[PDB]
Amino acid sequence: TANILKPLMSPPSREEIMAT
Amino acid sequence: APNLAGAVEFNDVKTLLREWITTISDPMEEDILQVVKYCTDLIEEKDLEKLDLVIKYMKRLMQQSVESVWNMAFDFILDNVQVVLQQTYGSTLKVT
Amino acid sequence: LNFGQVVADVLCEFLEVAVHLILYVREVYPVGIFQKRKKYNVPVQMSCHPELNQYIQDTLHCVKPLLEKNDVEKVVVVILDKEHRPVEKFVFEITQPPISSDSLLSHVEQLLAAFILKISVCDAVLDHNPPGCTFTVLVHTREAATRNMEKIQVIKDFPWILADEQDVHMHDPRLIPLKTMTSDILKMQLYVEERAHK
Amino acid sequence: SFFDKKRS
Repeated sequence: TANILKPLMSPPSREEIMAT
Repeated sequence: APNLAGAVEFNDVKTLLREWITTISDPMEEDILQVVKYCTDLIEEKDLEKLDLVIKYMKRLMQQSVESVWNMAFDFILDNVQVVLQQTYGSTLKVT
Repeated sequence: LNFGQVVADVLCEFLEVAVHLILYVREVYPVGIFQKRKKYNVPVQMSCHPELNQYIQDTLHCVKPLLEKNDVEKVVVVILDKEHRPVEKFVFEITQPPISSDSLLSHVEQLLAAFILKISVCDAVLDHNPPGCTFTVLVHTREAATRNMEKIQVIKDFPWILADEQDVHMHDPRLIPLKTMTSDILKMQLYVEERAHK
Repeated sequence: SFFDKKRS
């Protein structure tokens, strides 16, 4: 609804984590 | 699946905007925001044609209107449209 | 009413820790990335992964100016399941009280540590989540106002949008309060809504 | 406001 905001970018998933 | 106020078909959007910018001379932000939501959904639903048309229609009607209000409304609407484009397509709408 | 800038820094610092902690306790990311640390005089987990920390930092950098003006009703850490349906929600509900109460700034670490301690053990009371859960943060604003978007949109690389029905709706929620606290200028409540079969 | 009361 009109008064709820959220980032466009999804956070790094579990995979993109495994390796850093 | 992107609707403005239920308005999904393009021209239903286009009339609905026309009536909105034509009747009202101090629009509630509630409404302004839903247009911004509508446009970012068009980006997310992959409908850049529609969005490019929509942007322009209301660029014309909004900057034509004597209310400065509408003129700032558009600037806001486009700014949010562009930071989202810039992150989804890596581009910014060309607005001549 | 209006929160201050320093209150708003406090709150954001606090939420950063918390979001980190929730992420660990609910196993959104595996424990390999967390490192013990100490805030509010109590132990905590914080990811070491740089991309992760930037996301969260970015998220809260943006929320701050809205807290400054006390323009936020709820910051919400939503945990989504493998099919992008919400399984769990951690809600921070922020309120202004209208004097005899505790001084927030004088007693910061006492007051916020409580929140921190409860999140730490909260798994005792929730059900275990499905695997491959990801997360998101949602900000409920007090008003549906344009200024909110002007102020949150401070990072060109990190845009915000208006969320929809999909992002928010949870089916058959259950409510697990964790903490409530009241003070000089700020009342905050933490609570969990979890999905009835998860 | 406008868009809400617009469902015609």
